[PDB]
Amino acid sequence: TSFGSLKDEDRIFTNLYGRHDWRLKGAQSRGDWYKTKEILLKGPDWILGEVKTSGLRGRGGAGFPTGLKWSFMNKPSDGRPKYLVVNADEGEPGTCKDREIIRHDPHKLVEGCLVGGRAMGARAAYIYIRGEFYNEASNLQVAIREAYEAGLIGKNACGSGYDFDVFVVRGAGAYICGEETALIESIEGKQGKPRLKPPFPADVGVFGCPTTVANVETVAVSPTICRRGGAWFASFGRERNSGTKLFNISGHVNHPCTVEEEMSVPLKELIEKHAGGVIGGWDNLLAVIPGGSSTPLIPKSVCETVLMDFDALVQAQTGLGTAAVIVMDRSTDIVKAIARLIEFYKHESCGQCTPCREGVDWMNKVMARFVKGDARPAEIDSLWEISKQIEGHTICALGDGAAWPVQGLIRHFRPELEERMQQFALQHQAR
Amino acid sequence: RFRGEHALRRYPSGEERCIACKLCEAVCPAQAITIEAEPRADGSRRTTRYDIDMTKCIY
Amino acid sequence: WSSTADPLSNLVLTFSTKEDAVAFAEKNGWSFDVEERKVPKPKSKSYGANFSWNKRTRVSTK
Amino acid sequence: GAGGALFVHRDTPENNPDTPFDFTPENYKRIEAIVKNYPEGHKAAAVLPVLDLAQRQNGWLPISAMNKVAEILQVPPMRVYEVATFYTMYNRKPVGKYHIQVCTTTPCMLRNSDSILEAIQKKLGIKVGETTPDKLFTLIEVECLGACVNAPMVQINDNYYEDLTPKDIEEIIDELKAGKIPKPGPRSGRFSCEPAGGLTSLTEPPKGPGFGVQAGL
Amino acid sequence: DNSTYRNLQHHEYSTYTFLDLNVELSKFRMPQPSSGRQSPRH
Amino acid sequence: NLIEVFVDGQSVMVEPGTTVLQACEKVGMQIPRFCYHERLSVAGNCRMCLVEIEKAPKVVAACAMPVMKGWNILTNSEKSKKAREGVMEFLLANHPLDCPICDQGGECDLQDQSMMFGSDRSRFLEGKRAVEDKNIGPLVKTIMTRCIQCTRCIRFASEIAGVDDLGTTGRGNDMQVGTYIEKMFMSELSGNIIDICPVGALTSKPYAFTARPWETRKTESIDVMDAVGS
Ligand SMILES: Cc1cc2nc3c(=O)[nH]c(=O)nc-3n(C[C@H](O)[C@H](O)[C@H](O)COP(=O)(O)O)c2cc1C
Ligand code: SF4
Ligand code: SF4
Ligand code: SF4
Ligand code: SF4
Ligand code: FES
Ligand code: FES
Ligand SMILES: [Mg+2]
Repeated sequence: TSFGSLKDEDRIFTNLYGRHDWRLKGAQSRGDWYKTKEILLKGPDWILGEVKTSGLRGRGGAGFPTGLKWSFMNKPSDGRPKYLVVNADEGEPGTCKDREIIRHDPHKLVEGCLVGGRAMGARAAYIYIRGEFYNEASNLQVAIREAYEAGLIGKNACGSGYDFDVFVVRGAGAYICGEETALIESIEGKQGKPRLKPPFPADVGVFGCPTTVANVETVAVSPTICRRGGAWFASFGRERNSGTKLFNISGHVNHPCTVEEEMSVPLKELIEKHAGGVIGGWDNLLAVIPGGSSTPLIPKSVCETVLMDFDALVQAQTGLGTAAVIVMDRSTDIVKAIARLIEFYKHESCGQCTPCREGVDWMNKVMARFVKGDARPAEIDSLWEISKQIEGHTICALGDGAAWPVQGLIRHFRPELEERMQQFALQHQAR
Repeated sequence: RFRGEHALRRYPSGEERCIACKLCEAVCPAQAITIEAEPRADGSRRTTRYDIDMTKCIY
Repeated sequence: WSSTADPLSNLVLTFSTKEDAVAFAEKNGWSFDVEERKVPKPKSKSYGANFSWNKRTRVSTK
Repeated sequence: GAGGALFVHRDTPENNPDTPFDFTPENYKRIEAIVKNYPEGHKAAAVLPVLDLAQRQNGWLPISAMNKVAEILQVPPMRVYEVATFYTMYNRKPVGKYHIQVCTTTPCMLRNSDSILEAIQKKLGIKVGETTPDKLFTLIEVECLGACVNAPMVQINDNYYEDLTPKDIEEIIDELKAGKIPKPGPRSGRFSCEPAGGLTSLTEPPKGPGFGVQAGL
Repeated sequence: DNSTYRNLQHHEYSTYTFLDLNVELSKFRMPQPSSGRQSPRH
Repeated sequence: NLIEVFVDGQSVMVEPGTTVLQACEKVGMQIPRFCYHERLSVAGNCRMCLVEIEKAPKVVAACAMPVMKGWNILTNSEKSKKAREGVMEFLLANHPLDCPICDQGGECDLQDQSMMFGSDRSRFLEGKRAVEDKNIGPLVKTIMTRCIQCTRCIRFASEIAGVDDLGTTGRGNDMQVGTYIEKMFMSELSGNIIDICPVGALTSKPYAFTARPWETRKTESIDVMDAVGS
């Protein structure tokens, strides 16, 4: 079976590109804020079942069943408040979808927050938006004010008797505060260093209360799933990879953009259709990073026949991640690009725990020596081993994600590294 | 490699090399070395007493 | 140098049990003082207590 | 890449606990509005918004400002110092009137971000971490700013200028130094993240309310 | 009409737009829960 | 009721909420640690105490992971040994070569656990990190190039002594421990940070350079400076 060629009548995120009104009047002109009271009266179990049938997976990196997570938070109350934290710290390089959703579909985001809060029995929803997105945060606040004035959220939300608050928390610059436990720590006015698990956020979250952290895209697609079916959402995509997805195609491509497509569209077709293809044509392709910095890269051979899907990319020794497709053509320094990614991880490391802190600095130094050839061929395996020592021995997943691009570079472009080292040795021995 | 009479060396600038680390005192088989140290006037880690009993040393 | 006149200044003996040590001391005739072994008491540790909703165990830093 | 900024404080006449700083009455109203976004008994959660407000009022964060925030929120000044030194958007040193931040990560590096940086350096005659003699412009490099598809891009006082070329960034700098406020957004004729050639999706009018609503819902 | 950028309201914001909106939203909120103590250090 | 856990296949009954480290302690095995102190809170950031559960693909932090029913804790497994070697490699990669001029010397946990649980060789071919030394009074001498960022002094300061003038400033590999200002950590319980620091970063200033741990003779007496009788 073939996937892709999504129809505008089925694309969830209308008003993308900001060609229409993003206010409450415009959002209500589309399907937003329709029978929300009826959904709330249907209640938590109905919403959870609908999400589980739709088979939605986490859209902000690691893809876990959102139905399972929200059911985890669906435990009975114990005398403590309940919070839904919506992650909007779009710090992963290559990713712009959350920015587009916040800037052009803020009422969709707010309705999704209300629906998720009803599903989880949450009194409040804190939308943690990164501090660079000042205008996006202001648009979100204006949309929240319009919703409150219209009575859609607040006390007796949508005329359903459910009391729900929506606060917007602007963070500072911290790709680590992008993480869920670091998100929780920064909301509490602390440094923003990830916690250990257990306790899980669904058990002890922000302020020590049960919280559920969900991505902006996930919460935004929740109310459309509720109003529509979820058999429909499951129909779009593969068997265990259902729904639509926002892809940010960027890099050495003709028409970099953000688009919405199905969950199993082949990478080559997506690049050739929605981006105009590589600048020098498909024969000029060198490598593609399909999920932002965290996911490894794949060469042209793998990209020739590969599906932009969770399992399809996992089978290719990669990951879907945030569906950020960075394209590199033949006329690029792949070693320098990976060194720049590792330098990014060095700057954004929170420094709490020894493996990531020390090892990421060490890998940055080794890569910086690699890009100029000032190394030996025996250091490639040493770099592989130290990257394997960082992965799985850290508190959070930033350390794991700082080793995967290195592993991908070593796995697919070892001849380039060896050639550069040999060239440097010849250049220096001529003195 | 000949092992004869002992000596305490200096850096080319004239500073004494010994830093009162007491590794020689720890490793001496015959316990011939007695070292006592304290911070110097300039704050360096230097010895005030460094004795070797050459009748106890086994060279 | 530091001098001494006590033959038994550096003498330390190792025993597996208090009863063995006391038996040795008694048969060799020296007086002895026995000190009971001190073991740390078990302590309840929890990482989740660092983020209590209403208790004072919440930490201000990490 | 060395950061170049220390994380220890040496008292100076321009930066010491006796430096005068106190919030305006309007900012005190804003503080009391921010404080009640969090449960009672958790006032320490407002450290980041209050510190950001202090920075927005004063232009940067003197140690007196940090102490004032700590006093207002009844939190330890060491905790405030931890937050301030941890988060990079807080200026613990005076900056220029316009704080240019050029993104240099890989998605922006694949496009000519180095050309943008070089054009800014030549236009202003300053290095990559210095300030203009007239205290008007400061230039730094930063990591991904969330506008990768519109690379290369810079941020100048919470405004994104995207799809930049050396000519465009020079024009923006000229407009800033003249006195005008340039319009933020792409400079390549695009309005937003849409593909440059034309809309490959969302070409038809959106469907109205209740298009494919479930039978029961 | 699908050819004009309608998100043009953001070429007017100032330094205190976000916090002023937050002040305006203060009226519509609901009473915050309490931990029973004024501070973790109390 | 007590739950049954297994350490290297040996059964042991522990109360629910007991950590892997405490279960191994009950069976008599002391797991390596740097940031864990039983008198302080659980931090779990040095990552030295990682152990392998028999069926778990991922190693767990022994100092913070509560035991579940029927867990087999493989303390001396290949994964555990490799985890310890990696963590020790990172620590000694950034540490300075100050052992002979260091008061910690022969009573250093970094040295002992490096000799017992780490490798015997170094793969670090880069430059090291040097950190400016802070001043916190006349009692404690700080040489912060030797710090391993275990945050014991921070947790002790706040929790035990009620003084919140210690913390971490900055982030990444440039993370530093200090007051961020010229402030003296003067308290009636200051030398205990000298005791709990596993490395020579915090050392006694009156005791500086005078002796080495192996020379000294230990006499067990009591204290007469106050009526507590320490
Ligand atoms: C915008 C955003 C940024 C994230 N950044 C990070 C990060 O830096 N490190 C990390 O380990 N996880 C990161 N995550 C993943 C979170 O830890 C967590 O998995 C996610 O927020 C949960 O959302 P989901 O249920 O929709 O997947 C990020 C997630 C989002 C949405
Ligand atoms: S892995 Fe890195 S970013 Fe994550 S907790 Fe450890 S030091 Fe912080
Ligand atoms: S104490 Fe002994 S081993 Fe140490 S520096 Fe002095 S002479 Fe050398
Ligand atoms: S702290 Fe330990 S490992 Fe470091 S210099 Fe001192 S004795 Fe050596
Ligand atoms: S100074 Fe010592 S106790 Fe404090 S964090 Fe560093 S190593 Fe730990
Ligand atoms: S890489 Fe520059 S905006 Fe993301
Ligand atoms: S002792 Fe457990 S991570 Fe430090
Ligand atoms: Mg010490």
